Order: sequence, then structure tokens, then C-alpha cells
Amino acid sequence: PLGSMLTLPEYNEQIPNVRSLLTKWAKVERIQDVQDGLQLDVRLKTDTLLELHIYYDHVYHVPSIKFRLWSLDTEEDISSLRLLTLSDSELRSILNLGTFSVTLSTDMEMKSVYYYINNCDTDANVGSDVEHYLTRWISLYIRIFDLNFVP
Amino acid sequence: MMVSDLKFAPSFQSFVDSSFFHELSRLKLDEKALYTQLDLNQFTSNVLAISLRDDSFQKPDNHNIILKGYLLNFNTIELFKNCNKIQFIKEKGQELLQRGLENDLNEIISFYMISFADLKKYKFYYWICMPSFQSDGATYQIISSKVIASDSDISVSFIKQNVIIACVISGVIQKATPDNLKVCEKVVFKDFSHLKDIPSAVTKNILTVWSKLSPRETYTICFLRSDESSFEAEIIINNGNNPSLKVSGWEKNGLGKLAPKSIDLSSL
Repeated sequence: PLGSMLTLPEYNEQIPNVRSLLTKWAKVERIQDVQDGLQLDVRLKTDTLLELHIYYDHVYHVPSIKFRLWSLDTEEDISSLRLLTLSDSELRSILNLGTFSVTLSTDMEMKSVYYYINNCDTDANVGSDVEHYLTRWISLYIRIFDLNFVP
Repeated sequence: MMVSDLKFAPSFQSFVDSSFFHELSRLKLDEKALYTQLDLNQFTSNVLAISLRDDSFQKPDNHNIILKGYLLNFNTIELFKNCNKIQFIKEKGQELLQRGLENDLNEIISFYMISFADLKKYKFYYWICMPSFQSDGATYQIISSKVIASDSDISVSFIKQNVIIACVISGVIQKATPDNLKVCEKVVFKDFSHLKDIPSAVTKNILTVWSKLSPRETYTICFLRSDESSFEAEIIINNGNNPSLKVSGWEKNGLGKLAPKSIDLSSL
């Protein structure tokens, strides 16, 4: 019964690479190593900051992406950063979802929100090999934010 | 090299997570000390990053370098918008000036957040500053500088410690205590900057203090950096014995302007 064999350990052995090639992505404003993941600050559009989180899901045993968008508005002489909640129609405009799907839900403690790229079929997508699993993944998935990013 | 001007790079860059202004409200409904584990092994835009999550309200140590800053929150956009920062930073400076003169050099580095938590429209206005003081009309210049190496036991020694500032008295580091700061060959600093040959504005604090305590001809400081840009410089403090203290220190918001920053949360 196929299913991801990716172990949280194996996933962590591979995170540094995802971090390395994710640096080549010229849109990246920042990249924090966090526990069991990476948190990037990205400039998706010239007024849209992309707060992107890469973590390891324990249900399905695959790497996952949860993010959330921010708009760089300027009040008066002060710079503002505001959380965006767009319609799935609005969202599908600024991204490249294609066959993929994202659901806007709440965070662990229902304080705020995140857009979740559905990860269920993630495995039937990336492939059999547990070797380079995180590479083949990010390579393909990242495309949802930039068709031109070459990993 | 030739006597050169000594340029300073801004001390930090703030990164306050949205998870911060929630924790605030949770607490505001039941002035506070903020804490943050300084990441010195990786800067952003060549400067230290002051990170403010939600747990920026509790010490996890007695191992890692924690900075203690202070946040005061206002009730209206009025009490906030109408409160001259210069006096605030100034006063905050003098406190720190004093603390360096009578204790240790580490006690001079700190940050301050003035925030207006408006629950009405669920917007948040804040402004952070990290004090940088010098005696009015003071200027610095490098006499000469050498490239420091961290593969040196002497460096490896500062690294192992859990402080950003220290001294060299015979080849062994030691708490930059007013007393130890009078026979110390040089001061060491885990700079909050990676700009080649340009230390952080916070260096002035080390100078202003180290001087007013143990006046010298020159002052050798060693800026240590996770980077390959570590260097030791012979500094000269000209024209500065003035009694009045001038203190700069506010960060510039995303517009480049010296204003606070807004983290709008209307959706939620």
C-alpha cells in the first residue's frame, strides 16, 4: 500500500538542501531555519510579501507548504503590512495553482490564518525515491509561486 | 593605511511577527520586558535582526545570547503620535551610558518599542530603536586596522562566551567591568554588522564609555563576525569631551522614513 516512507528524520536530513537551492530563487527576501522547517520571506509581487512555511506533515508523511499573503500599503508616512484573505478566485490570480488546491483555514490556536496547499496526493506527485524526495518536491511545488524559478 | 573617517552601519533591523501583537492583547486583558535570542551567525541586509515573536515575553536561560529590551504601550494614536521620540531615545541613552560606566559594557546594548495596540480596527502601530550614544560633536577615525582571524584561540575564546562585549588583558578575555576597562589592551565586540570595515552605530557606546572611564590616545577594538569580515581597528575620538549626550537610534520604516510601522490585521 503505497504511501510516503519519508521519516521526519529523513525530512530533516534534506531541509538544508531545500534551503540552499531556495536561496537561488531571486524573489527571496529572507530564510529562517525553524524547527522542522524553513520560513521564507518572499517578494511575490512588487507589493505582495509572501510569508512561506515549509514543514513536515505527520498524517500523510510528506513535506508541506502553508503560507499567507501580505500587502505593503503605506498609511501616511508610515509603512503598513496587512494580512490578506482573498477569494479562491482572487488567490488563483496571483498564483499558479493549476491542478493544485489551497484551502484558507485557521492556525493551530485559532489566532490567525494560513493558506494550505493540500498535501494529500503530494506523494503520488513527487515519486517513489525517498532519495531527493525534498528536492523533487520543492522543485515541482515551488512552481505555484513562480513558473520561472529554476531549481 | 591612512587615517580615515570611521563610518557606522545602522545597528539592527526589526522583524516583528504578527504572532506578537496577539500575545499582546491576550495579556493586555488580564510596561513589559521583551526578550529575544540574538542570531549572530546570520544577519539580513548585513545587520543583526531583532526578531519579535509572541514568546518575546520570557527568559529561557539563567548557553545562548538573549537581549532584554523594553516595550511601553500607549492607549490612543494621540498619546503615541504625540510623544517626541528624540527625548525618549535620549533619556534611554543616558540610562545606558550610566550602566556602562558602573557595571559592564554589555549593559549598554538594548532596544525599545513604543506601540499603539488599536483593537478597534485591529491594526498595530509600533516603532523600535536601539540606542547609539556619543558626546555631542564627536568624530571617529581609524588609524589602522588588521584582519582578525577566528581560527585564533583568542577569538575562539570570545565565541565560546555568552556576551557580545569583552576585554583582552594578557590574552585572556574578561567582563568589560569599569575596573577591567582600565588596563585592557583592547575591547572585543560581536558586531551587529557585516559591512566591510563598517561597525555598528552601537560601537559608539563602547567608545563613549571606554573613553569617559579610561581616557586614552587610541582605542583598539576587535569586531568579531560570523562572516569572513572580522577586523581590528585603532580608533581615535576627536573633539568629544562635551558634557551633553546626543543619541540616535530609531530604525527607519519600510518607506525609508523615520516613522513607526503598521501591521494591519483587518481580515482576521
